[PDB]
Order: sequence, then C-alpha cells, then structure tokens
Amino acid sequence: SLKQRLKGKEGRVRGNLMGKRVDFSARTVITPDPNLSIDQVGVPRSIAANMTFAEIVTPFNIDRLQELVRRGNSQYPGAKYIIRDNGDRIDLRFHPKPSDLHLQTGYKVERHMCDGDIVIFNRQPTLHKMSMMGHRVRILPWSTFRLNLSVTTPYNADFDGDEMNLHLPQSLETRAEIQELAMVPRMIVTPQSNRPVMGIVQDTLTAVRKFTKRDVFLERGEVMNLLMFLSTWDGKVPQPAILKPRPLWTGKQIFSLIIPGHINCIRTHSTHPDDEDSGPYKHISPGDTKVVVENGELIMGILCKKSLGTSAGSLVHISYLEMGHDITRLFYSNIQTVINNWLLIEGHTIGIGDSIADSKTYQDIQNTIKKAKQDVIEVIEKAHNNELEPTPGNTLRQTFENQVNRILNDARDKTGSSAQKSLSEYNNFKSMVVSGAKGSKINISQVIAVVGQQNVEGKRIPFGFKHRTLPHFIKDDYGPESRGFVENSYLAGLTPTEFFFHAMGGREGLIDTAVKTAETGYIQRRLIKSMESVMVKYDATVRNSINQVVQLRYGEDGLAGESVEFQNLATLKPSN
Amino acid sequence: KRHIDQLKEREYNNYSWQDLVASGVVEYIDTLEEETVMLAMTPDDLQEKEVAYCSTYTHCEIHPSMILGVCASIIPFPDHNQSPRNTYQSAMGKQAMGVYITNFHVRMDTLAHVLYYPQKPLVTTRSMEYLRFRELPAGINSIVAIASYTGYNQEDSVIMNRSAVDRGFFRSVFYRSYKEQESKKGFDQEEVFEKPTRETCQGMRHAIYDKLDDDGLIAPGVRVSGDDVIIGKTVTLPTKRDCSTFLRTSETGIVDQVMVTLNQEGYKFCKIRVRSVRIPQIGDKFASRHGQKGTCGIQYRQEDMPFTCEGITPDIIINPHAIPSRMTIGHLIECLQGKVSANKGEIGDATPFNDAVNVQKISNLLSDYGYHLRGNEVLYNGFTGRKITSQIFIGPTYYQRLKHMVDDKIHSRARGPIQILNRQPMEGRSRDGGLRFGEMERDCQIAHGAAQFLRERLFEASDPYQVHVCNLCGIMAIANTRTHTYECRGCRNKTQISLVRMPYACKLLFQELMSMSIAPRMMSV
Amino acid sequence: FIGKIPIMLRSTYCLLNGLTDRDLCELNECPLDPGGYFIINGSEKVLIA
Amino acid sequence: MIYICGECHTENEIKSRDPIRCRECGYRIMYKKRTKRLVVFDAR
Amino acid sequence: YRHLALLCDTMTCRGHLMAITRHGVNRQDTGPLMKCSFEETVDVLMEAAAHGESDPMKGVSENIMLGQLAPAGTGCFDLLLDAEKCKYGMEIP
Amino acid sequence: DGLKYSLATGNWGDQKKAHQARAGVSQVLNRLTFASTLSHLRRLNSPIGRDGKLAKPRQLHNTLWGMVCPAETPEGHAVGLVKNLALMAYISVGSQPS
Amino acid sequence: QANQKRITTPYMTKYERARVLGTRALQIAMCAPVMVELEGETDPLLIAMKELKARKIPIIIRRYLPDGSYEDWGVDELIITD
Amino acid sequence: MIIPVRCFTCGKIVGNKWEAYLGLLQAEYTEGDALDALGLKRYCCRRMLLAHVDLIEKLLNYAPLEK
Amino acid sequence: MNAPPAFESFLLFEGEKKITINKDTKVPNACLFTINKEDHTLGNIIKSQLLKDPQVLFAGYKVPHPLEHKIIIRVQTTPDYSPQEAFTNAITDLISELSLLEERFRVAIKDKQEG
Amino acid sequence: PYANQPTVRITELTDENVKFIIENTDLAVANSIRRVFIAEVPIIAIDWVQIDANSSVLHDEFIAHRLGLIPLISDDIVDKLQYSRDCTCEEFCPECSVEFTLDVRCNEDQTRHVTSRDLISNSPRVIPVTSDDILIVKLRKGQELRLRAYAKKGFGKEHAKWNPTAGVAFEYDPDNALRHTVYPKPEEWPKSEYSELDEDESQAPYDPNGKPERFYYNVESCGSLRPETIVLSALSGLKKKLSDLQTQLSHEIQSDV
Amino acid sequence: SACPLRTIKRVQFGVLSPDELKRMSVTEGGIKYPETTEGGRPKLGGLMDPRQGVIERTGRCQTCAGNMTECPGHFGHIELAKPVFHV
RNA sequence: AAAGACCAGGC
DNA sequence: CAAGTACTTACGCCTGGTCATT
Ligand SMILES: [Mg+2]
Ligand SMILES: [Zn+2]
Ligand SMILES: [Zn+2]
Ligand SMILES: [Zn+2]
Ligand SMILES: [Zn+2]
Ligand SMILES: [Zn+2]
Repeated sequence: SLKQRLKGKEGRVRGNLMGKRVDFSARTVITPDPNLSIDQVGVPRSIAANMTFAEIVTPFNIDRLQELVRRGNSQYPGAKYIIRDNGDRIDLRFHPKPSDLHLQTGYKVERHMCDGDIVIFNRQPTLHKMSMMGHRVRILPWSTFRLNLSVTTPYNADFDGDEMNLHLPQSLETRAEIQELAMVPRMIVTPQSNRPVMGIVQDTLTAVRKFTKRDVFLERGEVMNLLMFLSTWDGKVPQPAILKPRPLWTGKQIFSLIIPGHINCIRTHSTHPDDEDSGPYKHISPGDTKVVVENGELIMGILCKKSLGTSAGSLVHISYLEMGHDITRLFYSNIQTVINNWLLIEGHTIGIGDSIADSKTYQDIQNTIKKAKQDVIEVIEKAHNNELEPTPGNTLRQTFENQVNRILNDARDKTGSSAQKSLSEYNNFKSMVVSGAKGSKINISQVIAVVGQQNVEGKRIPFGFKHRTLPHFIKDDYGPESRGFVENSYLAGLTPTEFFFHAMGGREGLIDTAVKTAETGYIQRRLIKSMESVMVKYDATVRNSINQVVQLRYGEDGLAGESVEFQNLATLKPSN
Repeated sequence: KRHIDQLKEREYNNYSWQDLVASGVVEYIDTLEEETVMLAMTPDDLQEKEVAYCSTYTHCEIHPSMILGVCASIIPFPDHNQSPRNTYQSAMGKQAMGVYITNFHVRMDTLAHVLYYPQKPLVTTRSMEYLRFRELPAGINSIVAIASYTGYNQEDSVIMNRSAVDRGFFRSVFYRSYKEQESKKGFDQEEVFEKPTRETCQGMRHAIYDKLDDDGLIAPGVRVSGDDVIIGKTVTLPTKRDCSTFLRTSETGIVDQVMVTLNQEGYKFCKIRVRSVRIPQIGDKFASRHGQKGTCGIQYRQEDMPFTCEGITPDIIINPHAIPSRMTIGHLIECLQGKVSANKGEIGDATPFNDAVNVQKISNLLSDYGYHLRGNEVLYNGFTGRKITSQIFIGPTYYQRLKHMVDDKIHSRARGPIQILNRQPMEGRSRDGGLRFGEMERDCQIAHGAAQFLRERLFEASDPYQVHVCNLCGIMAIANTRTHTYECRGCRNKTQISLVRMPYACKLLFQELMSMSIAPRMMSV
Repeated sequence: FIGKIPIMLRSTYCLLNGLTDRDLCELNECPLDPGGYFIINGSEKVLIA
Repeated sequence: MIYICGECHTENEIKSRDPIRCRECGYRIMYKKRTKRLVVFDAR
Repeated sequence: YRHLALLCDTMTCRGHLMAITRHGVNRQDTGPLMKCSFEETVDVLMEAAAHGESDPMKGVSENIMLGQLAPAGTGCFDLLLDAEKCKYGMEIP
Repeated sequence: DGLKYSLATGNWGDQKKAHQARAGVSQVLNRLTFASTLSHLRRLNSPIGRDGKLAKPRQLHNTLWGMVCPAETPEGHAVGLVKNLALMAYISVGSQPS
Repeated sequence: QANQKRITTPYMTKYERARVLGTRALQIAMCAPVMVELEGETDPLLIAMKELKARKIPIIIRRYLPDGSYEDWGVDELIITD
Repeated sequence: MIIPVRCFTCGKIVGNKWEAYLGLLQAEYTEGDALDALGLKRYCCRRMLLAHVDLIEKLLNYAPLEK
Repeated sequence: MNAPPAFESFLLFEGEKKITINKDTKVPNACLFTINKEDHTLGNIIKSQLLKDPQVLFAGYKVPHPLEHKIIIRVQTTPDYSPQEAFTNAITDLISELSLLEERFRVAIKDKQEG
Repeated sequence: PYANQPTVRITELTDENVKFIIENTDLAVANSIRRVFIAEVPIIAIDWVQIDANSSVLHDEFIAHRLGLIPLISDDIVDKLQYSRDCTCEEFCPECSVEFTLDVRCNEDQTRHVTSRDLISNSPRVIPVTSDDILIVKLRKGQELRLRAYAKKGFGKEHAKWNPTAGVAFEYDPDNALRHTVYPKPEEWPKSEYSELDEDESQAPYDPNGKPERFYYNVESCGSLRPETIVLSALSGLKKKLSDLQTQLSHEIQSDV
Repeated sequence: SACPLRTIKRVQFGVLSPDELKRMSVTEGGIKYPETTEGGRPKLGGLMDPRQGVIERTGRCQTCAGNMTECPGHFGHIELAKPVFHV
C-alpha cells in the first residue's frame, strides 16, 4: 500500500531519502600494506579506470587534459567523458571520435582517478566519525584495497575477507571539505575520549618492544638500512652509543630520530615494578622501564602499547598535541617502516616452545589444581554435613557456590601466576603480552596452566540432565570436574567433558555477540536521531533545531574534546 | 574379543553392525533414556577398579570423538583449540574448495569450484575415514611459517609464496553454467535459438556475436570474455528483439561444454559451462583447519621467501599475532605433527581424545629426525641473506582455499543504471549498482560537519532532479520547458513558478503523500 | 494414477538403489555421492529435519 | 553442425529446428563437439 | 564528560524527563519532517496534514531530504563575494 | 504440483497460504565441497524465529551430547538454531506399538 | 548586524576554512583571477591554499547568529588555525 | 587430482615418482622407505607423494563424452 | 584480473630509464640512485660493495614498495670523492669479483670432474 | 676500497647436486648468487600450448600448466636461443623457440599414461629430461590428446617453470659464532652438517671481530641445467646485469655531466 | 527552466481539498475506466492515461514534453460515487 | 529482462 | 481511575542462487 512504501528501513524516508545508494563508489577486499602512509589507500587499476572525477579544463591544464582525452578510456591514466558547457557529454569509450576531442576553457574532462585524489574510505558498521576517513589514492597492482595497519584500529578492520567502501568526491568543494575535515592525520585524536584512535599495532609494536631494549645493538650497515626508511631523516648519521671497539648504535638511539621534533614524554612500561618509583634506581631503571623522551631523544625505556598506543598521554598523542597532524602522520609511517625493516633482521614467531613450561612448573600447576580440588571436596563435605553457616545476604546454596567459585578462581589465578613467572625472557607469548600487540595474561594461563571454570549464564555448567551435568557423572556431583572446571590446559588437551563444557561457554559468548548487535545498533540510532541537529551556534551556545538552548557553553566550558587532556590539580589534595 | 575378531574379518564372514546389535553388545540410547544411563567415557580408565567413583555403569561410549559432527571432525587436535575457533572451522570447511563430487564433468551446475591438486591431510582424524574426506580432499598441505616477515601478513592476512602458486598451488577452476530455454509464449510471439544478423533484430547490444555458430550456441573451446554472447536468441516481435545471454562482467573464461536437450515442455534447452582458472592472487581467502582465516597479503617469490638451511621456503607465512589471543593450539600441534609425519612417512593421528599422542611425544619423535623438538628452524632472510635472529616455527599445515575470491567481490560504480521507480543506482554488483550511503554513514558525516559531501552523496551522486513548484501553493506545477509554458492548475497561475532541485526520492515521497490526501506544500517564500 | 511423488536419491525406490560403483559410473553418478536429496525441476533439494 | 550424443556418443548431424534426438540411441541429450578454431594457452 | 552532558541535557531540558525514544523524540516541538525519519513516518505526516503543521526546514534531516545544504558545519554560514578585494593585488586573467 | 512446489520453493504447505507456511525447509543442496553436501544432508532446524533475543533457545544444552555437534552452528542470527548431527546420531524411523 | 559590534570568534573555524577553500578552488577552476602570484601551480586547491595563507581571498563569510542577525567577516580578517 | 609435477615448496620433480611410489608400497616397503628409495630427502617433497590422492583413477572410470 | 604481467619486474617498457641520479640537498655530496626494474639481488650487493670503500660515509638501498620494482640507493662519500665515482667503482669491483669467482669455480669443476 | 677475492672448493658434484663452499666473500654477494640461482638463470620451458583435441579428464589449461612445468634439457642451446621478446620474427622462430608435438589416443583397454616421453621435439638437444617419465595425463579407451607447443627461454622471475633449481641449501656460520641467531636454549638445537665443534659444547664462542664468510651451498638441479651449468650461468648473468647497469650509469653520468 | 532556482524554506502540510484535487488533476471528468489499454495504446481515462504521465520510454506525454525524465508525473483523480473514510 | 519473497553466506 | 485491550519497534553493509508472476 501507500503506507508501506513510506516506512522504516527499505521504505522511502529511510530507504531512499535519509540513506540512498550513490555513484562514484567502489568496494573490494582490503589487505595490509605497511609501506603506504597513514593517509593513503591502495586502489586497483580497475577501480581507478572505472571511477571518474570531473576537472574543469582551465587554461593552466588544457594541455594535460588534452593528453588525457587523447589517451581515451582504454589507457588507465585517461578520461571517459568531455562535458561541454551546454551540458552535452561526449563519450570517449565508443570510437576514437577524432573531431570531438577538442577542449576549451569551461569544459570538464572526466579523468580516471589518479594518485593523490582524496577519497572517503568507509567500513560499513559506521559507529564513529573515525570510520569514514579521507585517504589519498595510490594505485597498486592486484585487485584489493590496501590500507596502513595503524588505520586498522579506527575502522575496526582486520584483513580476513573484510571489505571497505571507497567514495570519490566529485566537485572541488567536496574534495576540499574532505581534505580539510576528514583526512586521517586530522582524526588521530577522537573527541570521544581525548585519546588517539590510531596506534602502532600488531607486528610493529612487538618489534618496537624488542627493538628498544638495552640488548639491541645495531651495526653500521643495519643502521644505514634502517635510516633509509625514515622519511623525516635530515641525512645525519648519529654518533654511536659505542665507538672504538666496534661502532655500534642502539635501538633507542635510532628511535630518537623517528620521534618528531622536541617531544617530552614520561611513561611506564607494562612490566614496570611497583617499587622502583619509591625505591632508588627511580631514574636508573634496572629493568629499563620508565620511558623518558626528552628533546625528542628516547633517553631510556622499553616502548610498548603504553607509550606508542591509543592511550592518553601516549607518545603519539603527545606528538599530535605538540607537533601537528602532518608530523604525527610522518611519525606513524616512519615507525612502521623502520621497525618492520629491522624485524626482517630480528624476526618474530610463535610455536609450541612458547606454550610449554619447565617440568617444575607443570608439577606446581598440577599440585595447585589438586589442592584446589581437595579444598572443594572438603567444602562439599562440609555443606553435606550442614557445617556451613549461610553467609548474610545469600542462601546456603549460593554461599556454597560462591565458595567453590572462589576456590577455583584462586586456583586459576595462582596457576596462571606460576605459568607467567615461568616464561623465558625470549618467550614469544610473553613478548606479545608485554608488547600488548595481541594477547592477555589469562591467555598464557590457559595455554600453559589451566583453562579455568566454564560458566553458562554466569553460573557453573547447569544441571541440564536430571541432577547430573552429563551421563558420565553421578547425580548431585558438584565437584570441579562435574560442574565445569577444565583442569587441563590448552596444550595438555581437554577431556571430553571439558570439551563439551568449553563448547557451552564459547557458544554463550557467540550468542551474546550475535544477539547484542540489534539492541546496540537500535540504541545508537535512537541516540543520533535524538541529537542529530544539535550544534554549536556562532554565539557559542549549543542549540537544537528549534533554537532551544541546550547548553549555554558547549560542554559547560566551550572547548572541543580533541584537545583536552588529563592533568592534576596539585592543590586539591595536599594538606594545609 | 570375539566380536572384534569377527569384525576384523568383516569380509567373507557376513558379520555387520546389525549382528553386533542383535548380539546384545551395542544398544541405541535416545536422549531421555540417557538420563537413566550411567555412561563410561572409555573402558580402560573407568571400568577398572581404582579409588571408586561409580560402580554401576550401565553403558559405555565407543569413542568420545563421535560427539563432533561431520564438518567438525576434520579439525586436527580440536580439543586443544578454543571452542569458538572450532565453530569457525565448522563454518569454514563447508566453504573450502576441492573436488566436490567425482562426476563434476557431467553435471552442469552453477558456481562449481574444483580445486586442481587436493591433498589429504598429513595430520588426520580417524573420523575422516568415514566422511570420505581422504577420497575428496578440500585443501592442501602448505609449509606454514609462523613468522612476521615483511608486515604484509599483519592482522589476519597471510603471505603466499608466488613460486608455489606459480607451480600449481591452490589453483582452481570456476565452472559457471548458463541455461537458456526456447519458448512459445504468444500466438506469433516465438523465441528461437539463432544467430542474430547485424540488421534483423531491433534490440541489440555492443557485444560481439561472431563467436556464435549457426545454431546460436558457441562451440566449446571458444575463449569468451566479458560481455561476449553465449547463447544467441531472439523473440519475433508482433522484426525481432534479441534476448541472448551475455557473460558476467570481467570473467574471461573458456567454454567447457555446451549441451542441448528438450525440457519438460519439449522446447529446445541449452546449458553452457564456462571454466575460468582462478590462480590464487593477493585478494583471495585462505583458512587453516582451526579458524585461522586470512587474505593473501602479498605473493613473494621463492628467493624473497625466507629459507631453511635445507631450502624449504614457507609456502604460506601466517602472523604470529593471530595465535595467542584466540589460543588456537591445534594449529601449532598440527604443524608439529605434520613435520613429524612428513619426515617419518606415515599420516599422523589427530583424533581428539587419544591420551597417547602428547606434545612431548611428538617433540621427541621430531628431535629423532634432526629437527628442533619444538618444530623451530633457523631461517635465513631472502633479501639480505642473514639469519633471522629469532627462530621461526615452520611446519606442514593443512590449509584450505575458500570460495571467497576478490575477483568475485570487487565492484566499481561510476554513473551506471538506475532503478525504474527510485531513479537511484541499482542494488548489487551484477546490476552495476552502487554502494549504499545508509543512515549510519550520514550520521558520521554530520558528526564530521561535512554538509557539502553529504549533499553530494545524497543528492548529486544519487538521483538528482528538478521540479517546478507554484509559489502561491506548494504543489508542483505543470512545466512544458520547450514551450516555456509553466502553468499551475488550481490557481490559474502561469507566472509565479519557481524551480526546486530535490532528489527524485523526495519527489516520489511528496507524490506518494499526495496519493494519501496529504499536501506537502514546498513554499519558497 | 493420481500423481508423482518425488523420489529421494539412493532411496529404496530410486533407480540407483543397490547398484555397484561400476553401474553408477556407467550412469554418470558418483559412487561417493551420499544421496538423500530430491531433484525438483533439475535442482537438488535437501529436506532439513 | 554435428552433435555428440550423451549416451551412445555417435555424432549425429542435426539440422536447426529439428527435435534434439539421437539416432540409434533414442537419447534426448546431445553435446557440441569443440570448435576447430584454436586458442593459445600460456602454460603459466 | 561533554558527550554525557549533552545527552543528559537533551533529555532533561524541556522540563520533563524526555526518553530517547519515539515518545520524546517525536513529542518535541520539532518539525514533521524530522519526526518522520524516526519510527513513525506516516503517522507524523498524517497528524501534520490534519492540523496543518508547518516545517520550517531548520534541522538537518529536513534539508537532507530535500537535497539542500543542511545547516551543519560547512552549511551554517553563507559565503559572499568581496568586490573591493577582487581589485586589490595582482590578477592575471 | 503440491509436492513439487513444496520441495522447490521451500514454503511448506499449500501455494495459496505461502505467508502462513513454514519456510526454510527444503533448501538447495550446496555442492561447493563434499563436507558441505554431508553437512546439508544431516542438518536440524529449530523452527523458532531467528529474531528472538532470548539466549536460552540458542545455548548448547547438555542433552546434545552425542546427538548434535557441540561446535557446528552458523554464526549470525541463526546461531544455535541450525544444528548438525553428531557422527553416531540416528533418528528413529517409527514402529507401530502393537 | 553592522560592521561594528562583531561578537564572534576571531578565529576561522575548520568548516569555514574547508568551505572557503572549496569555493575559491571552484572559482579558480572557473577562470577567476588569482590574487596571489603562483609559482607554476596548476591545482586549484593548491592555489586556494596559497591564497588563504597569503590572506588574499575575496570572500566574506556570513555567520548567522542564532537570533537571525548576521556578521560578515572577511577572510583576510580571520586568523587561520593552521 | 593428478600427481603434482614440480613440488611446490622447492621445485623437485615429484610427477614421475607416483607410479614408482605405488609399486614400491604395493611390493614391500613402508611409506617412508618408499619415499627414501625415490630420493625425496626433503619433507616438502615427501608431502607431495605421501599426501596425494589420485583422483584421476576415479575420473577415468566414467565413460568418455565421445568414443 | 588486475594482475601485472609477469614481465613487469625486469623488462623496461617504452620511456622509463634504468638508472637516475638525484642530488640530496640536505647533506653535501650525497646522491640518490633510482634503479628501475631491479630488486634486492642488485641493491644488497651494491650496498655491501660500497660499504667496503673507506671513502663512503653512508651507503644504503631500499625497495620503496614490493609491488613496485624499483631500488633507491643513497650514497654519501667523503669530499673529493663523488657518489657517482663510488657507485661506478663498486660496480667494477663486483664485476671483477664475479669474474675471479667464475674462473675459480671453473677450475674447481675441472678439478673435481675426472681430476 | 676494492673487491674481495673469493676462493671456491667443491665437495660433491653429481648429476643433480653440487655442494660448494665459497670463502673470502661478503654475505650480500653470496645471497645474490643464491637468488640468481633461483630467479635469474635462463632455461627452456614450454610457454605456448595449442591443443587441437583434449578428451582427457584434465582440462586444457590443466594440461598446459602441467606441460609448462616439465623440465626440458636446456643445457646447451639456452645461450644460443634469443628471447622471444628480442627476436626479429613475430610469434615464434627456430632461433627463439623449440617446437614440441604430442599426439596420443588411447585405444587399448588398459589406461594410457601420457608422459614426457610423448613430447616429440625438433631440436635434439632439448628433450624433456629423458636421456621415470613425468606424467602428463592418464587416458581411457577412446580418449585423445593432441597438442602443439612452443618452448621459449626465460628465467625464474617470470615464472617458476624456468627456475632451474630444486632446493638451494644456503648456510653460513654453522657453529653459531657471530650470534646471528640467538638460540634461546642452545643445547637442544641439532648440530649442522658442517659443525666443527665438540659434542659437549653447544655453540662456538662469540667472535665480536668476525663477519660472515665461508658460505656453504647445495645447488640441486631439476634435470634441465646440470648444477655446474646453473652456478656458472648464474655468475655470468649477475655479472651481465651489473655490466648493463654500469653501462646505463655511465651513460647517465655522461648525459648529465 | 525560465523559472528561478529557489530553495525550499518551509514545508506546509495539509489535506488536499476536493476542489484542489479536481483543479490540479490533469484528467477531466475523473478516471472512469478500469482498462489500462484498449487496443495496445494508452486509453484516455484509463489507469495508464497518456495525460497523466510519460510511457513507452521514448515518447512524450500530452501535458508537457515528457522524455520520461523531464515529466514528474501529473496527478489524476477518481470521483467516488459515495464518499468514504480515510483510514 | 523487472521487482517481490525465500534461502545460504561474508564482515 | 482504575481495570482491562491494541500498536509499534527491534544493527549496518555486502555476495550468490531459486522461484512464482509479469
Ligand atoms: Mg574481520
Ligand atoms: Zn499553484
Ligand atoms: Zn546416442
Ligand atoms: Zn620439495
Ligand atoms: Zn624467432
Ligand atoms: Zn508531463
């Protein structure tokens, strides 16, 4: 009927007006390219040779456009249409058309997209304004899109069959709008949390952790190779931190060149012991923590997520605030290029050797698990003889479940601590956990020590069968194996009951992921549609569509959230 | 023991499963009788006397690996993986590529991928013997290196050896079938398979018709490119209107088999199969048997690939960062078992709950062959020649190619077709359609404060339109532009008319409202 | 005659029942092909439980 | 125009608009007998 | 804090707790065309038709629907040519 | 034609009542891989609507042990509702209880 | 409002800069005279940015205060953020 | 389907070593000994012969299109 | 479908040049050699040979993009010794070394076979 | 400021393997020689296939690719065969290609194995490594396979069919003395074939004044170029590339200066 | 195109008065026939009224010069025998 | 060929 | 003025095949 056409999604108002299908847009699978700058998008020659941008044939570029016309549509750096002033369009694809190639001022030539053209790159679950960023086209062979890895985080991307959308602005005005508003370097720091969105992620972060130790000394040739990749290098080779015996540079010394300008920063590495700041060696750091960057030189410290990542006060954040968007873009690209080309020498891996511990630690983990099992058996026996008083606020059964969960979680925590403390300083799992590139302590604990309690609906594996979790158990077996504790670690392999319990836990997670999406998306739409038209007027008062004063000053102070940062009052706390 | 003895002689003894069941040995238990059944997972550990847990077992399980279904039994060492990775593999195995049926030559089916050189896994599960996975493999064993070589494998991507793909690695054929049916619909309206001449059919397309034979069908072997005509066909209009079948855009295949028959109604019926050899490029998708999925980031040549002291350059390099968070360990143990099996010469066992295949046992067996017990190998950089200071974990892992190829996903749009109703770009890649600028995109752009780009996307890029609106009443006015006689019936106005540029979608919205008696007046004063 | 019931492939009523591998290959059917699908208007249809 | 029968494989010369019928085989499926024009396969 | 502040204000500004839902986003004194994009469409348009409600086209969804430059950033100001500054300086063409 | 239509279109019932009829039964056997053919021939479909937000009907019940694969289930909004048989599972064909 | 009593931000906002650059670039592409000397640049956006830095754009931004009054600010008066 | 000539990882011809592999396995030897007797020292080459499936025998059972 | 032809890494098409020399203005007597249709095989050996020269203060090479086929070699020498001279001398030295190695290997094969 | 003086000794020289050690040379030059082994050594490989009849179960592109990977003995005529890109004639000529013909129809009940012995060439020197036989296809009764091919000269950069070598085993510093790879636990790594250390000790002591030299090789042919020819032609090609680069650089310097 | 290009500053909704509907309608007497076409050609007063819009993808309508792109589609009207509620 | 429904799938 | 009822809404994008009706 007439009403069903004008309805919600797939209707008219939302399916054809507030959102509509657009021209000059392409899509293909994205694929990593660490060589491309942060503000570049790798575009195949087919997408470029199809998408066209109209350029007014000014007398400055009548020659270049005439050559593009002469190329035709076959040659890639060519053109498809000539739009003469009266609106008539002459098509270059069909026949050479030798009398229609004439160009004068005021005509338009629909040239194929070339390197440097500003495009808007989109990942369809567009949640924040850092999800549609302006890139610069670079044409690369093969038929995939290619974007830098630090741009993976803002898009929430991952190159596993992922696809992105490439919108090409067509007028000069919209090109300038995207260039001055939504380029990647300008959107390093989001106003959502006054933190950077893009950080050194994945391989380059792990190699930065390995490259910024006191261990790493670089010879002359490796220094030359690394310094070739700095786009911001002034051409001066720094004097090595080690001279006569054999000129050897240091990883931090080369990283000092990457750091833009005169940036000051103080951070703490992940493995920074708590007592160093209070004890001596506060400024000496035996473990080489406490990153201190002074005058743009990395004086000391191991760089990890806590300094080169998307946290407040990170070195990338300080770079954006102090230096600017252009220099910070150069910083990102240089870090990636130089650190990847050093990682070619150093290398990184993961394997079975990193998921196996010493026999002593296996013994300690097994003993802790058995002690926890004996404790839970004792608690079951105590509850069966009615020697357990009901904790205030909980019934007896909930008190027993809390006791069992406490014992098993304490066991998992202690076993994981033992496994973590048993990792070799060369361990790849530990390298990635300390680097923060990909991993967590619980992941090491599960792959080495114990997988842990498996929970469904927040409680232990529920009694699906009649008073028994599986047919293989006796009724009313509340012991750790029966109700969901997976004693075996991932490497040790899980017994069938533990396998089914892990299937139940993982399935719970999957169901949550697949069922929360509708509610979250609907909530986002309601939020946007509630305040879509609310803006800061030129009198610095925040007003809605009916000029109703919402906030007298935006955010009660009148300052945008990209520039603010955390500071300490230094007068609120101290005594009189 | 007698039952197993007669089953080992299953041939020439006429002892089957039904004899085993009829002898009172095995019993079917349904779900609600399983409640009143106490089950022993394995005999050798539960029946025997120990510190007793249950002394009243009523049934025992044949092997606990039968809980897993058909697609999840191909997972090697699935008990070591995180369960969501097993689910991802279960989904991915159906999308793997291989010989789907041994008589694909006769069946003319749409979207038929046939892999070139399938290999049966070197780390196999016993269940795979009954799924016939050995007889129709979907995948191939690749010398997988877990290394971070040049950053083109970061996130989930992989680095595929160009030389391997050069020698036939993962190469596949994509058979696509096109079906056309002659029919008699009207009295004088007749469809017929015949080659259209240049001037006999009123409807024509810029395609090339020279490949069609006298019958209107291309003979096999003809190298048909995109837009080329496959089955010549035209309808006698009440002189003729062509209705021949073109190819999909950017295919560039070769005809395999062209078939003529009669359909149910007795008309002439044609089915044409075109094969396109799809060499693995750097947009294609590859997945392990453990949920480790990724696009081929880049295709380095053999010299560029790192090499062992022996000369084994990895065919696929996967990211070390993929593993630790998702805790896929069947991949690592499967690489170890693949190395030990390829060296030893047998096909290793990856049955889930075996308790006689430990990591340490595989490691010792690997150390017995001159390799590192953990599977590591000292690797040399192919560019500079230097040893890589960190030893790379190299092992033969079963990787399977997926149906998701980039040449079946890449689309570009620049002023193509429009829908009949909305006058906006069509929906889809096949209809030369355009990407959608949904509501979330416009919310993002508003957040940017980008009014002009938003207007271009939602006005100029899509349907642009011009209407004439009366000034006295906002109802659109009759506008004869060539005669320049702009008249608004309803107030007899002929002079006070203004031109409004609005999207055609908004014009349709206003007219649809007018057909519901609502008058959306567009007043410009 | 009152109708035509579709016959599941490799059912007791299919013409492929009880045939050896050589016979099926003479009929251009794959011996490994499980069966269990109907053929309706040329397409293969599987009835989900 | 010669078509190869799908069962007996004996090539039959079937004219246009004639019913698709294999002589001496009684089979209604026929095939097409690849063209004599020759295309080049780069062995890459 | 400013994002939470703006949400909490856009609720508790009109004097009553305004839920971020069809009852409160479509209850305010906005235009029919802004309400018509959020969960009611034909109902809002019918009400506006009945009571002769007028949309002044001040919001963003309104101008997006008509394909006009919405008063967002790069839309909240109008540029004008400056005649005096065209003479001053060098001008080649 | 009733049997043919119901098997072909997938809407289980009379043609005139397509909207009220069950859909998604009698799918097309996907023949990309042999494992896909087998998984399609051995598949179970919970008739509950895929748009339900209740987690319980999608969770892996304990009673699926040995009857339904604990792992194989399509991601997305059809998770836990389209299931696949375990290797040993057999579905009773029927017997008159005389 | 009049030329006097301009109560607004002396700084040029990012949206104002974006739109002034776009409009000036289109004017330059449409054979408009270029106020600053050009060192052989043929990109209208690049010429526009050169003019903006030199503060020689013939554009007055009309900022509409919410009460309906407008303030006209020449591009040369505003201080560029970059 | 057919034996892959030119082992992927390195390049050694393993396309003439399949019939000999089958004969050797059929006669006496274990798989490892048969692979050694064919001079496939590197395990990448061994993965070709060892893990191959000779589907061309299944394909050849079907009657040809033309006789 | 957007595959570069396989002969796009060594074959020079019509118009582009094998070698180009550009002076780097930041630092004195330091030039930049862009070699087209060449890869690490030549760049690494050139860099290593250059680093043998005592009068070379900086010598490095890089491939700007693996999908592209181009080498950039930066050569900075001591004054009174040009980077062009360093490049040509290093190439001649590599030529001489390869000639010596080929003669020695021919001696080795003649000695090994029936010797 | 001059070149080093490499000394080569050959340990093993068989019909399919040369195992040689090159001393007093840098690491980059050894690696470059190794890469020219794989990449830049010319060879004759089938790169044009025209199929008149193919009734095999393997389709035309399949058999074309199988033909391409068939090694063809290009021991002698490769140096005297000009590239098709650089030849005067269009298509193919006897100085730019070698013509092969295959024509096998299976009439017997037992399967007919179409193998490399059925590739009939015209140049007696280029024979598909048949002084077993590489299997092309298998045919049943009535199936037919006839094709005409031209083999060109190329190297491994263009395609791996021209790659002359199976595994080129390159190794230096077998007893880890330059610490170029820090073994995490030294004791558990197998000693190299060229290890010169005692069993009890794990790695050689660190040599801070050292640099890589004495690079060990194992050049394994694919039956096309004998290993000595592979290595000699590799040094020849590398020297030719550097000579051409020097010619271009001298031309550029003269043009600019 | 002689009319000025004027942007919309206000949308005033309202209910189409019957007199407004009859005057704006390009069909005289109302649509009185159910047949879309009668002889293979659009029938005046049918649902496919040639005056109501531009059809056949090349032609031009009666009301203006259609071209199928210029013509916005002109409204018709049906005179109900007895009035009826608007749902 | 067209839009309608369904199905399967990708992120 | 309570107790009763009915109505409207429930992520974004993208890919393919199938079928009935026109
Ligand atoms: Mg993803
Ligand atoms: Zn009017
Ligand atoms: Zn016949
Ligand atoms: Zn090999
Ligand atoms: Zn020639
Ligand atoms: Zn009209």
